[PDB]
Amino acid sequence: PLPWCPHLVAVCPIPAAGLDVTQPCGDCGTIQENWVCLSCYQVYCGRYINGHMLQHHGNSGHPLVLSYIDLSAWCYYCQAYVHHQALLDVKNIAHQNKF
Ligand SMILES: Cn1c(CCC(=O)O)nc2ccccc2c1=O
Ligand SMILES: [Zn+2]
Ligand SMILES: [Zn+2]
Ligand SMILES: [Zn+2]
Repeated sequence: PLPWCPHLVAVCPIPAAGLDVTQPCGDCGTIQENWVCLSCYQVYCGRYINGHMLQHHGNSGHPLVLSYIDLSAWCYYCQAYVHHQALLDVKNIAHQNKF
């Protein structure tokens, strides 16, 4: 992945409620291929399901999303995966919840 991107500034603090990696898509309710938005922590499905996270990006402009499949972070603007220390806390919380 990229070691940095200009949208890391939009990554917001993790809710003290934590993350639920089994949370369904906020629109369609699918349990498959969900992502969590690292700005507002809404959960929506991936491109290969119903594309609700891509829709959320288009309607919010929020840049960076974390996969509940493999804990990768995608930036929609840079069209790349990104990893940086600003993402370690959220990845690690997600990992602890998942495994
Ligand atoms: C990994 N990835 C993703 C991940 C997030 C998603 O599934 O909503 N979204 C894309 C959207 C348009 C074009 C490409 C991608 C892409 O390669
Ligand atoms: Zn959906
Ligand atoms: Zn968002
Ligand atoms: Zn970016």
